Amino acid sequence: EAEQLKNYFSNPDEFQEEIEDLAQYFYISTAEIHQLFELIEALPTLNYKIDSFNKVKSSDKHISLLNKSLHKVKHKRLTRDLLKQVATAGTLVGIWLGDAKSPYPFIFDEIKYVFPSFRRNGDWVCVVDMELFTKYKDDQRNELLKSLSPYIKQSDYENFMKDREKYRFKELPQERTFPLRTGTLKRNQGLGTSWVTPGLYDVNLDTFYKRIGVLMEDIEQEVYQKLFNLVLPAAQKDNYYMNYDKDKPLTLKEKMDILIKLNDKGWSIKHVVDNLAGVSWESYLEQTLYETEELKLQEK
Amino acid sequence: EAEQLKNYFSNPDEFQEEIEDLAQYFYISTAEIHQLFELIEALPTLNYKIDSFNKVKSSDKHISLLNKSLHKVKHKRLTRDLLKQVATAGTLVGIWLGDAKSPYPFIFDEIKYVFPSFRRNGDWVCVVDMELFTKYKDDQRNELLKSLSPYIKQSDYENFMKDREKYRFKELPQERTFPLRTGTLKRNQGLGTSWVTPGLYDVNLDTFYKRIGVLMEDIEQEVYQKLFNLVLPAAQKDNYYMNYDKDKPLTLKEKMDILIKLNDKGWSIKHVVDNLAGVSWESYLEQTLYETEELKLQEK
Amino acid sequence: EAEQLKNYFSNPDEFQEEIEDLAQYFYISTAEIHQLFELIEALPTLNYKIDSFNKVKSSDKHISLLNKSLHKVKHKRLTRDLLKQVATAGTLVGIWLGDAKSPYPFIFDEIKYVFPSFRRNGDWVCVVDMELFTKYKDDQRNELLKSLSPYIKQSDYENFMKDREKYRFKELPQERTFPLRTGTLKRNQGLGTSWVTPGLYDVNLDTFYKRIGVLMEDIEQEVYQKLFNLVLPAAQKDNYYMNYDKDKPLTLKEKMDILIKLNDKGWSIKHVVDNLAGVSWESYLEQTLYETEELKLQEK
Amino acid sequence: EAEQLKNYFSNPDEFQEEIEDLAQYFYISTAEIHQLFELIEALPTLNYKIDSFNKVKSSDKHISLLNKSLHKVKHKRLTRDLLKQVATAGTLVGIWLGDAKSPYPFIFDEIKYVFPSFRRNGDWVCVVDMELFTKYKDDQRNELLKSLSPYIKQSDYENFMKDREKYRFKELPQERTFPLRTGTLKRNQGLGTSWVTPGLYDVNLDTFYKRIGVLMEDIEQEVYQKLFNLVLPAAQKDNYYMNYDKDKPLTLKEKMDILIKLNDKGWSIKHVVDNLAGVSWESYLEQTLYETEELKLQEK
Repeated sequence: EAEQLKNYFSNPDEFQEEIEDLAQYFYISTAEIHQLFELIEALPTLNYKIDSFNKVKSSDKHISLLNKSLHKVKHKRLTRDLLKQVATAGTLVGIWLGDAKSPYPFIFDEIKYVFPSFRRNGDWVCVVDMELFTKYKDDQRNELLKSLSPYIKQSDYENFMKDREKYRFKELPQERTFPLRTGTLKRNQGLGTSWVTPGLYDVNLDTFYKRIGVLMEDIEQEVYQKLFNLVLPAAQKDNYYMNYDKDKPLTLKEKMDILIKLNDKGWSIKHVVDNLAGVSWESYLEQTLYETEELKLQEK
Repeated sequence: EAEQLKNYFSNPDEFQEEIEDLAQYFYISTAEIHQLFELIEALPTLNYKIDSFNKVKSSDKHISLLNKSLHKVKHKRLTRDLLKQVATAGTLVGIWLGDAKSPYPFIFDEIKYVFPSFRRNGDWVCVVDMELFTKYKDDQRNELLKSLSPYIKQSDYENFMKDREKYRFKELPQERTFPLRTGTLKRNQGLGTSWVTPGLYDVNLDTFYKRIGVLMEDIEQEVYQKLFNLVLPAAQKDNYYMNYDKDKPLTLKEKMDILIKLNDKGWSIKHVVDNLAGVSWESYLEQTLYETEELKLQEK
Repeated sequence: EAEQLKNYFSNPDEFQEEIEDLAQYFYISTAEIHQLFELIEALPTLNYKIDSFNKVKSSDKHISLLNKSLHKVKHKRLTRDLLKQVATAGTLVGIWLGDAKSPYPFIFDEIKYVFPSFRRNGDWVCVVDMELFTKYKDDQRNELLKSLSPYIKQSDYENFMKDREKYRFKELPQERTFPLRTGTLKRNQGLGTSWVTPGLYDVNLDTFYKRIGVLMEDIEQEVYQKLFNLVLPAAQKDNYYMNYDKDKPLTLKEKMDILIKLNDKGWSIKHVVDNLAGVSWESYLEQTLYETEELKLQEK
Repeated sequence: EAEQLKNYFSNPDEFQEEIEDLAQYFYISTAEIHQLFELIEALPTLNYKIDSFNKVKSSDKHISLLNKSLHKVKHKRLTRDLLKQVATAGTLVGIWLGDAKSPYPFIFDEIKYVFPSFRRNGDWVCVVDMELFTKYKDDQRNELLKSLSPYIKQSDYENFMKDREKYRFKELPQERTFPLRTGTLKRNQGLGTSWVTPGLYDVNLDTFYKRIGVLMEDIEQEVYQKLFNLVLPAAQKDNYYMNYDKDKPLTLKEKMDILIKLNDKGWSIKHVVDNLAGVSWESYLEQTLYETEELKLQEK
């Protein structure tokens, strides 16, 4: 029994299959790990902000475009899934597939065949192994290869079959792919580790907030930065950047005080009436105009 | 005994029937799970806000229309049912059936025959298996098929009977169907899991708030966004979006303070006297007018 | 012994008679369930509001009419009875019998013969079985059938007797009937369950408030919405809606502070003097006028 | 021993005699039930207010008339007796006997012969059984029948004796009789239950306040509403309504602050001096006038 765990810990970058199996098994057959993973996926409030390294003339247009493109992708769910999966396996390789104007994400599931391998220019490089395709159905294989058409093609698989030991690995574009990792001490370590390994043999809140803050920063600077680059013109590359909040936010009372303080002489009133439970904005304005325009209460 | 639970946990995506049976059984035969599900259905306040990514000239009309369309569907009950059900099974497939102007929802019961299967363009695709219809009564089968007339038709069932291994699956529209899921680690995992599995072998409040907040976000961006798209014209597609509140709201005292502060010199008084127990608005205004107009108390 | 409870929990939608019998028995023979049900009936304060999706020209008339029609039905007692009964059985079917102008409610007792059965247009449909009438006395049966004259008639019972297996079920109008249910996980589940089932084998306050809040919302949007539709003209259908308060209200001190703050320069004084123990309003005004008009104390 | 209690709980609507006997016995032979009943009769502060659904021209006259008619009946004692008796038996049937101008109440003591039986128009109907009169003395029987002259008459008893199985039940006018009940889960249940049944086998404060609040509301809308209708003209039927307070009132300090705040420039001074211990109002005014008029202290 013990020897199995010892061997698994001997090579955390090779015995990944068993680690994932036990992780998924104890996710449902135990509560501690279940609470761990739902805490990972839940604790973040995912309030975000996009800022710039320069103030261009037409900035507001870029801000609106970035907000819209962040909604279209529906980021919050993607961030939560990425956090849960990286915590599960310790490493992950995604990519933006759709066209530049309206990109859509794609998350590889098998790490044994797609992973980061080395670095160049200080940035990771991820190589897809073509052996992955030996198991997918012919129709499914053709569909997938059509999915990555401009980057990978059926010709690549045919060449691989021609010489399995020559074209066994293919590089992915830097501007799209993103590898995420966690649990690596060395900056030159490829495969991370899963958070289940420590407590596996057994079968604070601000500490976890700070632990997930680094993952949020990594997702900001690896995933959504490339999206901003894709959506915006070439001139505005790396000019804008997105940040998530890692600390506990200020509650409703202080927010309401700040908003009501702001309103005085000009600033928006809608968001003032907005945070009040009930008291819908349109009902508020309609009844107010009825009372001030029709009845003329203030004259009586 | 133990082997049965071990096997159930081995394949959470195949042994769903027994999991649902045990979930429903312990809902009534025990209090812990009953409290769990009542807490899921009860804790949310379901105070909501629809906002826009742009300020159109006729915005107020859209806001009023969306509020009305949210009431007609009577959303709160639907949201509570969806939460309880997805927690029960871990996955759910609904669809907007009625016409675009006045849609009405429909929730499938058998996950084994209707489920999400894969993704395209980054979005889930749900395929209805026609074997489902092999058990319904002929009259009931015809009625149900007439229910989904434009999307599914009796001709599809006839073709399925002609070749059971060719037309065994049918796709549903993206603008209408919505799959919801919970308990999936990998972004490419279809079937979630039920919250009963962890504590099954056995037979904080802010943590649950945050756990259910993600469910509210998912239901916002999956269910009601499509409704907004249906109700509003094409030009305003995905322009508006609705958000539910996940944190504990500010109590009545602060609400009253903000409202009375707002009233000064112009803003509505109806919502001021409204929150006072008793003291109905009409009685208040009527007696005030009686005292100031007829008796002229302030002149004496 | 245990087998009986196991069988009862096996089919909560079939063994309802025994469940209700045990519920009523332990209501009086034990204090826990008695406290439970008295808490359901007592905790709500039943302060209510009526608001509109539009501000019509003659709104005040509609507000007054709705308040009067809410009093005539004497809603509070009806709401408490409905809550207690639905908690007792888990389901309930009522209807508005009297004419539209001054309707009066009617609550069926036998769920086994009157229940919701299926859905159409997203709304439940309740079917009355005619076998119910096989037990009532001929005079009583005729009286009851006269009660539901426009919707059900003696001709229906005669047809049922002609062919017991053809006219066995009858539909009720949507604008009048209302089914209420509780304890159902699946949105397509007809019969709820009683709150006694969990603790039956054995023989927080804000949690109960929130649990009863959902029932209050259900009664608001299912029971009294139809009443509002009946009383108001066709043009104002679904325009007005009623809401009960679910949280703990602000105490008397803050209420009096708000009222006195309001009174300044014009607003009603009657409710200010009203909430003071003793100090009847008419005595207050009469003595004030006596002192300021005859004695002229302020001149001495 | 146990079988007797089990049988009593089997038919709470039939074994009422023994329940009342044990209730009255343990009222004096035990302290718990004694505290229960004195708490019921004592806790309410019976501060009341009459409000209107409309503001008629001569409202003040109606307010004064209603206050006077509430004092003449000496409501507080009647309310306390009604609460104690309904708690004792679970049901009660009263009626207004005297003429409309100055009505006086009458509370039947036997429930086995006078009770509510069914409903019509949504309102309970109470039927007096004439068997009740078989025990009263001939002189006493004639006196009682003269008491209810316009409603019941000796002719009714003679007809009953003529055919005991035909005229065995007589209806009472709706505008006068009032049935009160408690302990009924079903809206179609006639006989309530006594509060002694739960703890009988054995031999918070805000919870009891809320429990008695519903009884106070029932007494308001069943007993005194009919009185208001009787006293006021036909045009003002159901226009006015009376409400008792169920929460703990604001203490003397806040009341005094509110009154002294009100007094400024015109409002009554008598109630200001009134709540001060000692310092009788007439002594206060007399000594004040002596000091300001005779001695002229303020000039010295």
